Amino acid sequence: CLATCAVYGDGHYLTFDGQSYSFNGDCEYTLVQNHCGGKDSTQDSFRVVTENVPCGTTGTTCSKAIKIFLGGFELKLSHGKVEVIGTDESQEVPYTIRQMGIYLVVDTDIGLVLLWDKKTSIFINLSPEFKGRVCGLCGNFDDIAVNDFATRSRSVVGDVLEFGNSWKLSPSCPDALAPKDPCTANPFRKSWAQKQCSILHGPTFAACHAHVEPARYYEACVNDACACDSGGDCECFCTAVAAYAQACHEVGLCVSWRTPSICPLFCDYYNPEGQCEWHYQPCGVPCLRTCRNPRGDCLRDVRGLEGCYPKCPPEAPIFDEDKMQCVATCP
Amino acid sequence: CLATCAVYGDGHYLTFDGQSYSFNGDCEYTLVQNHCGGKDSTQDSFRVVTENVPCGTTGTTCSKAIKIFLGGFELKLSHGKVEVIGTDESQEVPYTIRQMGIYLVVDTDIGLVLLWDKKTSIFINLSPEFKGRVCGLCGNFDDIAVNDFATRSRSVVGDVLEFGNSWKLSPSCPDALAPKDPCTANPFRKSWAQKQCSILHGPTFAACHAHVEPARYYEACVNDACACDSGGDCECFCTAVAAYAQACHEVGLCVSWRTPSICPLFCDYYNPEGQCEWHYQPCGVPCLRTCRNPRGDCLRDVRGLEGCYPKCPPEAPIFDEDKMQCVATCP
Ligand SMILES: [Ca+2]
Ligand SMILES: [Ca+2]
Repeated sequence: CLATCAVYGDGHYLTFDGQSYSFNGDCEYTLVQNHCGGKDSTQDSFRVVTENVPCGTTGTTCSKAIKIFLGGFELKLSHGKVEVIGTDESQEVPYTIRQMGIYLVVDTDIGLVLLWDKKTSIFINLSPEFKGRVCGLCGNFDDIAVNDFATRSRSVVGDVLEFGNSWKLSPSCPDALAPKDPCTANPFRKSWAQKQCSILHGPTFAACHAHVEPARYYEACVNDACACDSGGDCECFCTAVAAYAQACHEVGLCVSWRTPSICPLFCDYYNPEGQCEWHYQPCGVPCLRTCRNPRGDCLRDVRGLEGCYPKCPPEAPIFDEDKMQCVATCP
Repeated sequence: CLATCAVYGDGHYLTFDGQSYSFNGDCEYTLVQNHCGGKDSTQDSFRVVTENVPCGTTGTTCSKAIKIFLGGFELKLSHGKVEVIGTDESQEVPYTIRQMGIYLVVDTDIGLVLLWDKKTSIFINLSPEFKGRVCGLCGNFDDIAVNDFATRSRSVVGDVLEFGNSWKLSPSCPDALAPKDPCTANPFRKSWAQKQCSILHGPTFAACHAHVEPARYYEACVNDACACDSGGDCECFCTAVAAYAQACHEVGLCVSWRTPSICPLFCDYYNPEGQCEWHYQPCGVPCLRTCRNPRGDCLRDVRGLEGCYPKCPPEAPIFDEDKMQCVATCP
């Protein structure tokens, strides 16, 4: 149906065609770039880049800020907030900002959306119309998992490190090098890392085990827990688990894995005094009535979004959508 | 009114009279022991001991299990569960187990209670009738903060290390030594530790700043965050903050400090499908109606207990207290 490019953790990548690899660097890297070369096929050119900074002590790097360039508009996503810099006094704003669950969903009219958790990871969804016309770190959308190493010169190179380094934006950035083993570097956290990441092989994800192989995700969890030693390994572990959770949710079946002792969420914080409407939905609501989305309309386009969601009462069931409450009606 | 002996974090102690110090060891240590020596004043003798294990890599130790001895009854508190070993087929069971908020409150008829968070810390409350007749790691209850160093031989010694080592249970245990500086040992976590523990000096605890000095608690938070490097520093930071939170709550005023990004609780997990009764009370309910506590009775003896609490509807407002729901009536 729709392909997905997933970037999460400490340089873990997943191409549109299904190829997976690992690469770490400290520079600006372009994930998806439209209109490769000078060929402009009467379409707008969109460019998304990520900023990586060295997090930890072994040498691993994680994404910190994401910049979006399209139609002369520049958007910045840092510290969990959206800041617009590039402003054009013409045409029409093509991006819409939505807050569904724990993700920061943005939508564009061209057919490209983003799923940002505001911490480390980012999910990219592309329409099938852009097949065979997109190049970048996510690989060419050609449904072939063996030719996803175009090093910006239309030349497939098996060197993953060279392929990653060939996509650097600033020429002055230092060249990336091969990483070490975080578990070997810090052998006093291996037992804790294994005990925490053993939940992937537990009976909770029995349904996911029959569709998605968890070996790669388990190894990623172990590596992240061994490397996330700069303070806040709980967030790294939660993101590593949520990556596989969203991957399994994309298939179509949802599984509840959260636990008050394992990555908890405070859904009651948004509830006002004397009221209770917010609830936790592991599978995410299909469609809800908001100010911009009337009751008669229901856009079932995105699936697999977990987080706190409100349950408006029958009286005043329209979500006001700007100050987190349900209202009778809005203009 | 009532004195309190608090043990939390990595060997942080607070005597009944108000003296505070720090000591780390790896053995069984007696906190409060009744009837010091051979003097039996026609009262039952209670003895509470704690088990410390080396947690981390610098050399700090934290409590893991707590054993209670009274009336020939032995109780064990490990892995967040209560296990009874010492059983006597005579007299009557003098202990009651209650689950209020996040603490595991146990009550005894003699006048001694315990507040266990099931993770690291333990709070002891003693009746004023036991003044000047209790010796142990909590010091003699004599309202004097300068003679709280009785090293089991009725001799006050200024050496905190010697005073702590003189209370070891097993003679074969190794003698404790002076600890090092965790922040100096791991200088790559100082910035993160300071950024996390700066919440104590923020405007949230402005009311607490006028009653309890937060310098000692801030130093304890910094040291714990620098030392808790074995995996799970979030739990260590949460316990360090909750210690000062409970200390301020004991004064009489309550302040809400929890945040969905700072030590969250999943109060919605206990809510059944289609119902919403559980809520988070920073100050704790004064009294609630349960199966063993009718509506006409309200025991207002303990204050300062935060956590998830249920709000039963007017219909069937009696808490069933054994399977987490509200029922109309129970025998
Ligand atoms: Ca390809
Ligand atoms: Ca004393």
